[PDB]
Amino acid sequence: EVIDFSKPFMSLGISIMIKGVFSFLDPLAYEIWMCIVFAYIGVSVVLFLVSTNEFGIFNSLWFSLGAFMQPRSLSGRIVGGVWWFFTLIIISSYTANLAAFLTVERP
Amino acid sequence: KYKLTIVGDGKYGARDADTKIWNGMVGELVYGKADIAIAPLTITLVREEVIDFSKPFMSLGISIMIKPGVFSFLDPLAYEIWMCIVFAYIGVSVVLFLVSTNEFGIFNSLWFSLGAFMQPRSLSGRIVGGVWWFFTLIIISSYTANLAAFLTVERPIESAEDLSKQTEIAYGTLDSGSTKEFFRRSKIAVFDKMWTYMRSAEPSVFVRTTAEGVARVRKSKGKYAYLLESTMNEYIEQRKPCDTMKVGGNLDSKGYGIATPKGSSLGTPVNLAVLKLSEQGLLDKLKNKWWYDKGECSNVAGVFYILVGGLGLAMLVALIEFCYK
Amino acid sequence: KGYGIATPKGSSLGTPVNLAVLKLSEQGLLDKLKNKWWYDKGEC
Ligand SMILES: O=c1[nH]c2cc(C(F)(F)F)c(N3CCOCC3)cc2n(CP(=O)(O)O)c1=O
Repeated sequence: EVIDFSKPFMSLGISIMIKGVFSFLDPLAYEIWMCIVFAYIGVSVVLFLVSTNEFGIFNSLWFSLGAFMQPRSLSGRIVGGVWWFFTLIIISSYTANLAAFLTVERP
Repeated sequence: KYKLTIVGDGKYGARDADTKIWNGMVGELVYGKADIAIAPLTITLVREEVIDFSKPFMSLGISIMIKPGVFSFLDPLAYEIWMCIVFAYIGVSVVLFLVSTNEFGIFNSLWFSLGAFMQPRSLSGRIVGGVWWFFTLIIISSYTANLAAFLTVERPIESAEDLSKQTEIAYGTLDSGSTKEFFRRSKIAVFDKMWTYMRSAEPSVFVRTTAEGVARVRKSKGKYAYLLESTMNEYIEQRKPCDTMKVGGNLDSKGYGIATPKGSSLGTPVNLAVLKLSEQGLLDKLKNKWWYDKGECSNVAGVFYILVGGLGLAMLVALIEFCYK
Repeated sequence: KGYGIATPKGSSLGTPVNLAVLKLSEQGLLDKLKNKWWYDKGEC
């Protein structure tokens, strides 16, 4: 109103300026941590059916200890083997993926 | 009061070199056909000489537009390798089976198969368990290492400099317009190389119309990028099937404005009006109204199924055992 | 928003400077200058 302005020689505006345990939850997806836990209790319950109310509690706590990871009852035997092969793949995937992350490393 | 009228030839404002005649809206202004031009008219030097442009009511520029399988688990470790690791698997459970009447061999074969399903000092079968362990150790290490390279390499077109640094993804502009003429005349480092590429790129990276360009981006599976005005781009992103997006900031700074005949009475008034509208956020509001508001826009699993399958197989072997007993 | 060259109301340099700014931008001279002081002369 008081002076004259030539056409803009530089267009701008208001911007945002910025500067995490969440780098551990990323490698293995939240969805995957969930399913690995569902299948976790999904095996400790299957084993629980292999072996009165308290007798089921002591056993459910024993199969949960057989769950918390580390005779020849073929039934539950292949369960422990397959579950082992399952966790083997997962921990291998986590390790491999985390390495990619530590190589490239690109809110 | 005003009467909205569409320009005859349907052009913006150019100047034929020969006849030296203005066409489109800019033309209808110079020849007294209209009193004012309210449209996406770019504020250019060639036009500012013949007509008057109010302050920009919308700043823009040139932008960039871009667009499971359980078999990713069978790849790391080759099908041939999964086979041999299984042949050697039973190849060890049979060797151990020879270490330890018909049923006694079945119960043992199931025990050595449990010693197989992986985790006294009989030296014979002892070194077998050790060598087999060293064998599986190498394999699982190989699988892990190999799976990492596929994820490391697995780890987008962000800026314009990214289009010049690579060649895998082709890109072009409109065969005719300020967009194309921009790169041609641009003396800037990055934009220079880009033009050099597009100038001799085969097949033609230039399209006839804007619709053709968008179609090329939607049908190239992300192999072709299209350069166009940010304004039109942002709008396209808000149109079905919502398969296009603008990436990075603009390449240059432009702006539309209200055009009024040189030395007009509406000159100053309209100019201030535009400034007033922008400060009241009315301009930003209008854009939001028509652009966004009115807008219309695995691997681990495969190992889970093989697990449940194993559980089911066991639940089957369990039932039969109780039956025989 | 946007910055601009300010000249006293009804000045002689008015129109000339206005066109000059438009000319500089079209020649990419403005973009060049910014790159010179922001990124080129930058430390990062
Ligand atoms: O004053 C001008 N204003 C313009 C405004 C627009 C739009 F963004 F659509 F509003 C466009 N398009 C951009 C996308 O492709 C289709 C049409 C072209 C314009 N042109 C032609 P240029 O010579 O190529 O710049 C002018 O001259």
